[PDB]
Amino acid sequence: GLIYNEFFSVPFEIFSHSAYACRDLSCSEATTVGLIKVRDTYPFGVDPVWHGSRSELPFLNSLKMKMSILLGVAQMNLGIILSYFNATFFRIGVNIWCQFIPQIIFLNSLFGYLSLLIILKWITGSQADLYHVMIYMFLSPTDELGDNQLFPGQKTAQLVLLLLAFVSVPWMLLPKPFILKMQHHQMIHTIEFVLGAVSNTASYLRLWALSLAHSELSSVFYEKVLLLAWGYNNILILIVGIIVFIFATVGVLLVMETLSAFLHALRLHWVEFQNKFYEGDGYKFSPFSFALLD
Amino acid sequence: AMTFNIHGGYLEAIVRGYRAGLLTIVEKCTLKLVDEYKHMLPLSTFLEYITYGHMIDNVVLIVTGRDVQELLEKCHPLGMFDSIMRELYRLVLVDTPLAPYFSECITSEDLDDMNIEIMRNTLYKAYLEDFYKFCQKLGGATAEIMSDLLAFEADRRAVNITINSIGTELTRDDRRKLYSLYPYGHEELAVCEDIDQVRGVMEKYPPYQSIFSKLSYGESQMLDKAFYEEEVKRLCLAFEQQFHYGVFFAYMRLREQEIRNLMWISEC
Amino acid sequence: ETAPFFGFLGAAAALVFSCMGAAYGTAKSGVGVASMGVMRPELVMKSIVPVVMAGVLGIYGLIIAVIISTGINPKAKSYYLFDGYAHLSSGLACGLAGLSAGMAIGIVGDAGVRANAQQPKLFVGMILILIFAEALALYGLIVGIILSSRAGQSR
Amino acid sequence: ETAPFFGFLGAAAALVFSCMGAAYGTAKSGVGVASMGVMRPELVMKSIVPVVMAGVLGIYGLIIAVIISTGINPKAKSYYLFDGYAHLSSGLACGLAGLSAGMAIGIVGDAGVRANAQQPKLFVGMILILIFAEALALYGLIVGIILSSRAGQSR
Amino acid sequence: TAPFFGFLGAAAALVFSCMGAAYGTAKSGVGVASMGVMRPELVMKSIVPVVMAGVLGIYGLIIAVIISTGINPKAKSYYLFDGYAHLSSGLACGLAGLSAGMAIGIVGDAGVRANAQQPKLFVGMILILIFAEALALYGLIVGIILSSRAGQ
Amino acid sequence: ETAPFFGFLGAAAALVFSCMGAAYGTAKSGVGVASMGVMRPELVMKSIVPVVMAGVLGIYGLIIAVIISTGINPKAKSYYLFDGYAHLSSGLACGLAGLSAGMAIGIVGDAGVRANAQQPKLFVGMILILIFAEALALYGLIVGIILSSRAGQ
Amino acid sequence: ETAPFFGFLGAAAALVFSCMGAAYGTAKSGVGVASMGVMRPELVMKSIVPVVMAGVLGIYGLIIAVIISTGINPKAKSYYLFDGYAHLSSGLACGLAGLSAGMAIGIVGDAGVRANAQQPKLFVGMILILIFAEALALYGLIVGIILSSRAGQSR
Amino acid sequence: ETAPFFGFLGAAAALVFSCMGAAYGTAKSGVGVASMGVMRPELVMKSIVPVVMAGVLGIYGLIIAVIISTGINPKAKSYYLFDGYAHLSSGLACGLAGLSAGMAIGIVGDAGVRANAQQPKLFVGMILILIFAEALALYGLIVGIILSSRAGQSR
Amino acid sequence: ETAPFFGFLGAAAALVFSCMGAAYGTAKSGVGVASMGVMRPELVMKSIVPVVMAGVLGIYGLIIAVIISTGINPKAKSYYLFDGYAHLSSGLACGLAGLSAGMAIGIVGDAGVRANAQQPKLFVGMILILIFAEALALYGLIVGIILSSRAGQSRA
Amino acid sequence: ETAPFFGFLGAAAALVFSCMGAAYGTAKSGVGVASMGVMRPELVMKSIVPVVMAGVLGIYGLIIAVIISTGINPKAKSYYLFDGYAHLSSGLACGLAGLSAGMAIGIVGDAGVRANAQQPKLFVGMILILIFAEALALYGLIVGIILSSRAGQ
Amino acid sequence: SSWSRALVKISPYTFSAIGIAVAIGVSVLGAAWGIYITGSSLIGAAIKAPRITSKNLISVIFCEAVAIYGVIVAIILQTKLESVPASQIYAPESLRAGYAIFASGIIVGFANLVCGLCVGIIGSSCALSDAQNSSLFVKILVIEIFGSALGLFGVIVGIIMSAQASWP
Repeated sequence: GLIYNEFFSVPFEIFSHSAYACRDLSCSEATTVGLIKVRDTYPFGVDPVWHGSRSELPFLNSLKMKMSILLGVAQMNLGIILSYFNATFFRIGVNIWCQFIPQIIFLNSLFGYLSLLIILKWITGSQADLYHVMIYMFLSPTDELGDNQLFPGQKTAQLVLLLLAFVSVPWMLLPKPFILKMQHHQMIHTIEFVLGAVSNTASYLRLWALSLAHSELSSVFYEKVLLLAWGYNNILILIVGIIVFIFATVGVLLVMETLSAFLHALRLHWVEFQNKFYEGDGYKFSPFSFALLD
Repeated sequence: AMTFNIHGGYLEAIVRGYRAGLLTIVEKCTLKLVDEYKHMLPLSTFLEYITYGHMIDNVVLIVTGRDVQELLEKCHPLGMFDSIMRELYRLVLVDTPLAPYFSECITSEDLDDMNIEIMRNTLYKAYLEDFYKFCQKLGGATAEIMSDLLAFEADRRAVNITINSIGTELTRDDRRKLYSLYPYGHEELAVCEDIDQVRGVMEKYPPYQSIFSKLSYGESQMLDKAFYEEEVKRLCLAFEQQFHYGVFFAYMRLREQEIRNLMWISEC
Repeated sequence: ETAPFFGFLGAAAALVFSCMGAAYGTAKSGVGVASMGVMRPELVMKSIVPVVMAGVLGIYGLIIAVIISTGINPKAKSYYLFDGYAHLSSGLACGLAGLSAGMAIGIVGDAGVRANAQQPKLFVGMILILIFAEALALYGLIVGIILSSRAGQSR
Repeated sequence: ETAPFFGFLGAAAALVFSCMGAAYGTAKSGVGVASMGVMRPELVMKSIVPVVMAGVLGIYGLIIAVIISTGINPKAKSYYLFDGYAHLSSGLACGLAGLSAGMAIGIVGDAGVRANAQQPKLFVGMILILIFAEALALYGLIVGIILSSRAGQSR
Repeated sequence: TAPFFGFLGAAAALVFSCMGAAYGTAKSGVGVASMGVMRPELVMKSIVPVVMAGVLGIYGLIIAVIISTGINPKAKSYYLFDGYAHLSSGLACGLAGLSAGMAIGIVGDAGVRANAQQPKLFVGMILILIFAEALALYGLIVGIILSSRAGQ
Repeated sequence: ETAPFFGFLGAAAALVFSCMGAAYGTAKSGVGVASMGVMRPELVMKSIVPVVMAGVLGIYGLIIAVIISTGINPKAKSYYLFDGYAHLSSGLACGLAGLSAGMAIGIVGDAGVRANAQQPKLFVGMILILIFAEALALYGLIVGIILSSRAGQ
Repeated sequence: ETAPFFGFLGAAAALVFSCMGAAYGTAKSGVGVASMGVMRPELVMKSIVPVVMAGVLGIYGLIIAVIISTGINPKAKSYYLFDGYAHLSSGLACGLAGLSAGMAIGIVGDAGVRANAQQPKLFVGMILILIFAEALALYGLIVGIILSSRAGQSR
Repeated sequence: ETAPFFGFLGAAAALVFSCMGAAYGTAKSGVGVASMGVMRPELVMKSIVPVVMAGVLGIYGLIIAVIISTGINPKAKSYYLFDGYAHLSSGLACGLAGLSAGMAIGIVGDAGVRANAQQPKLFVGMILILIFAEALALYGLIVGIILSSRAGQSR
Repeated sequence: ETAPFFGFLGAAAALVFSCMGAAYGTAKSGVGVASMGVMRPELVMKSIVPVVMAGVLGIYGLIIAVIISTGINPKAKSYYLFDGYAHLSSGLACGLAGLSAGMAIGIVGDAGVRANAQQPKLFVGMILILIFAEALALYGLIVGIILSSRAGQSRA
Repeated sequence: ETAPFFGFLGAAAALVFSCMGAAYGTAKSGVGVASMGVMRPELVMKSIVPVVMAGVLGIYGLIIAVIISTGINPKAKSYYLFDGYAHLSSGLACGLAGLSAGMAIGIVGDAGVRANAQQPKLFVGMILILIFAEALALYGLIVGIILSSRAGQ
Repeated sequence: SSWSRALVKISPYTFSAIGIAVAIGVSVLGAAWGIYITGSSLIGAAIKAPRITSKNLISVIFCEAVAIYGVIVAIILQTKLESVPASQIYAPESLRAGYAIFASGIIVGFANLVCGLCVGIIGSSCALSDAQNSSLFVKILVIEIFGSALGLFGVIVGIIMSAQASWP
């Protein structure tokens, strides 16, 4: 919440004074060509002006979507990396190099183009991309075109990544049965992994959706409370509005939102992070340590 | 809702009045009730199923022979109607709901209907078929009562099997294969070989919980009496008989229970 | 002139259909949980997963509806019929996907709640089935996002 | 223009559908409560919570209808077709969401009340299910409020 | 010209309200007769739920009366907005009353049976029915607010 | 001028119908899988084959929707009705094929769950039946792609 | 003018009807073979013939639809409404014939699975019935091909 | 004019309806024949006569469709609205007659399978019903051909 | 000039509805014949009367349709508005009469075939009932013949 | 212009609805009488007249149709839509009232046929119920006559 | 536009007459249905016992009251008719009067139907209850009388709407 620069459905004083200042506009409207000119970026959190502005929804939605994509990429990378550590700890066979390496490389490379494009747009400020033209660049499977491409090597980089992804598909299916035959079940991993990677990548957007929903509900509650406090500033009306706001915060903000967030977080952790580890089975060893008596 | 006034209203009112009026003497009362039921002749299918209920037992009794001529003495029209030994069984396979299924299920005739125990097994199979046919005619609140009755019969058969009929090949598999929540969760009674085990199995259904109680009475009887006596005790629920609903079966059951009580009275 | 009517109707239809699907799924899951939890307290919390799994679809639908509503801005750009048609199509796709996912999730959750009293080894399989079904909601959200992104580029 | 003929229709439809959903929920809730309290009168008071939870949808629909009605004022500004269309869309979305939430809440509450006397854990399970269901109604109300607010610009 | 819709609103408001009122009263009445067969005293007091259902008709009748009074053509120019508003106001009141009565009929029918079984739960049934009946009052509030928008 | 109002609708209908068919199949598949797992937890993991294959229809529908969305490029070329109508028809055909395949796969999986529970020796036959059913979905996707490819007037 | 609408609609209808008929036939065949998969797995392998026949009928329908689509080349020759109407009629006929043949073959296979399970001597009769059913699909495909060829005769 | 918009559609519908009727009849006959063969494999080969007889509907429909398709030729002579309307009416009559004959033959064969399985004496005699159905189909085809012969009567 | 479309549609509808009635009758007739089989195989030949009645109904429908089609002579006597509407009405009446007669004949024939086993001497009474029912088919054919030209050739 | 057509349609509806209602009532009463004949045939004719009482509704409908036919004539006046629509409305109202009364009387007679056999003392009550039902038909006939009176503008 | 113009150009006199007739028709139908519903139970009770004929007749009288009210409303509507002049055949006053007449007729018919159905159901239950016990007849009759008020309220609403007729 401190990072989000939102406190109890209300902004506050950031570590800086004001990130964005209305370009001129001593009397002009906010919606203008000059719009708002930013002196410097607020380091503690998001710009305070952005939260209450009309343009709050698009910028916040784009930022949340990018953050969700990056977090999902990081979690998938960590889960895939844990496979090599698990194989070494259990001293697993050559199947790690046979299957874990292509499995951790194919999805990583496939999401790498999108992650790098997001970073470059954030880094280079390639406004000719925004949230949409990034997907547009990712949309085209064919070669050529690339007019909107921002990466200097994107024309060849996209083709190289596509070739690597295409070649990685058999490399994740053949070597384990080959080693099994040489040393003399892959159907479970077959087909399932390809669709599951896309499913896990998509599921990361659940966090962004939940964050947006929580922000919207908090904004609605704060707006209701402010409307009660401003026009109905009468003592009885103000007290009733405060009680209603407290009840709403207890119900939706406190209970429902937290429960939904916890359930979604657990679902994400099991679906993707646990998908590349754990592997199930086993049992909990327990001695007769007076457990019933304890 | 308007269909009740569209048709069947007068018959429903007559049945309600007859039931409200209700409360060799036992034989005379049974004959009077049977005459009242017959004189009443959509609801036709319900009446046919209600009659077939006891007609299954009547046909099972008539299937003997072996002093078979004595069956005419108990020719009560309520259950012993003439319209409802494989050669004669094929002829009797008509005009009955459970008969076509029993023709294949009991194709062994007396071999699968031995008077010691297998005749009871054939009767239970016929009762299960009749209960399934009655439950097929869904659309009213009587489905719950029919399910309760079938569950009571199945549970009583299972209890009798586990008590002493297990030695008569009525094993856990036979608790549902031959012995007629029960239509979905009857597997819990397959291992209830003890009265305490029977109470534990009954604990799976909180409504059925505490119904067995000490199990000194009701469950003490074999065949279909163990959980059927629970239904007889709980028949006060059937005494509700909310209006604008099929209550002909409820009235028939109440008349049968009254006849049974009068018979049990006898010489005080 | 009439295009904003189509766009607002599409957003409203998306929200309403997603809500209906989530409600159907939640009702099925609630019936299943009420049936299961009478016997054992395990279904009270260990099997409350579909209760939130179904509401996730409603949250996704609400997010899509909010995005569609924010898409329309006459003061910033005079929307032609292209914008209205695209918004209506995106809303219809999102709502229909939400309804389908809600129905499937409700049926699967009712089945899982019924089977909860059975061997607990099936909990992992039930969770996997629920996740596979809920993947449809994510697919629909992705399709709606793509349509909304392509919506504003009208000439 | 003809915009009010759609805006007022949507505003009325919001309240109508919300009331229909609330009634559908309340009927099932009352039936289940009576069935439970027939045998265990002690838990009747604890079983009444889903009834109020369903009834809250009526208040939400009334608030949405009041907002929609206050949002139309020809004496203030010329309500163009876009404003009326957006108001009608908001009303329809809120009403449909309320109806779906009411139906789901009624089914879940009836099931829980039927299972209430079987185990005291139902007092928590049914409450959790009702809260999860009412979350959808709250989300629909928020979406309707957002759409009604966005209806005010109309270029 | 447009005033045809406005006139239709008042008729629809009463018709749809009475449609649900009769359905609620019928279900409530049937249960009362069932309880009156055995429990003589309980049935007399249980008639309140039927009386509660019959009140919804009165609420719809008053709403219809207001709409009729506001359709005076020779008094003020009944523009299309007034006709549209009156029709919309009636539609909500009629639809809400139909739903509100339907719930009362379903709840009331079970309540008669519940009271006949255990008299203790009579208070609980009244509370649930009273809460359900508030929806008709909620519909009445919306009808007044919508009808009040006939200023211009 | 009205071509996008048909093309976008066709794409949305394709996605919606594919999702509906996938859900219809997956409901029966999951019911059968839960029943088998309750009866025999050993083969529960290996019985998710129809459940997993159900999502292929949704993936194909999403791909077709993406292709249709990429088809509508007003800046690249003025979208005449001859392209929008063709795109809408392709989307409708793909969606109907997906719905039919989903219903067939649901029925097949519902049968095959019980078939494998009684005897796992029919797993090969169940897989072959599922593949034959999914052949219809593949043919529908191919036909939709071919029809969408003809947007050049 | 608007002929491409009719042609595309006819092709889509052909594909949809063929897919629906094939799906119904395959579902019936699978329902029938479910019993044979346990009663006699040895004969179950030979029981996959009706599924193959249904797939063949679907393939024929798809081929006819593909031919109809390939017949539409606006840049080569202007498509008059006559050609579009003829193509739409051909597609509708092919789709209806395929759907009917698929349903008939599915019912026949569902019966024949049990028929062969009871007695292996009925395999010849089942094969003859399947061939007779597939003859109808062949005739429908031939009629569709003839109509598609005749569709280009306008001027 | 817009002649093929109705003539070609009717030509297609004739074959479509004939195929549907033949499929229904063949499905019923095949189910009956499978049941009979399960009862007795000896009669399976001899009981295929109704199945074959039901196939005449497909041949008649294909012939009618080919004739109707050949009857439309703008290059040879322009066809007015009447020229297409008459062909459409002939096709519709032929298709409906074929469907009715197929349904009747299917019912008759389904009865006759059991009739022959029970009493072989009546097996050959029962073919009178099938002969009558085939005669009805032939009469319908003759009526359709007579109607279609008026293609060149226009002026 | 659009009247010939209606006329051809009426003739086609006459033929189609007559065929539908004949099929509906013949289905019940065959069901009854099969039911009477085995129980009394001797009376198999005597049970073919409903089949003959259905064939007669179909022949009458075909004759009416051919009579209507014989009026399709656009080379002379310009159709005007009457030649379409009158032909369509006559065809519809003939077809509906044929369908009703076929349904009645099928019901009566099935009942008689089922009852042929009990009191086999009642075959004459069953045939009498069947003829009294099938007289409606002849009445409908007569009505169609009357309407075939009453309002068709008098357009002048 | 179309007012004669509207009036003729209204008269036709007035005849047809009353005929259908009377036919339904008579059929129900006849079925009841046939059922009751086997029990106490001495009372078969004791309630046959109220069974055939549907002829009263039939005659009322015929009278209404004749009255409607009489009032339509171009020679008397070139009646406009205000007359044809009024005649159609009067005919439709009379026919609907007749049909409803016929159905109610048929149900009441079906009840009374068994009621009188079960209790001969209930014949007077059945007659009273039938008269109360026929009061509706009398009111409908009066309303139809009143409505048709004003149609002669 | 053209279709909208044709729809707006429909004759209001036809609609007004249709509504006037429909009010009486629906009232008669509802009264007959309620009468049949009550009569079935009354005949059943009489078969059980003829002692409660006088008590049962109240339900029939109440059901017939709906028909009486409908007939009165129809007579009032017939009185509300006018000459329908050719010049004012499309005048705003004529259109308003026709719309008001149609609305009043529809409201009266629907209210009469609902009241008749409710009264019939109540009487059918009440006859059986009285057969069960004559002591409960008073409460059942009171409930039926209270439920009969729907028809009276509908008639009042229709009468209020009838004042809107202003056909020249």
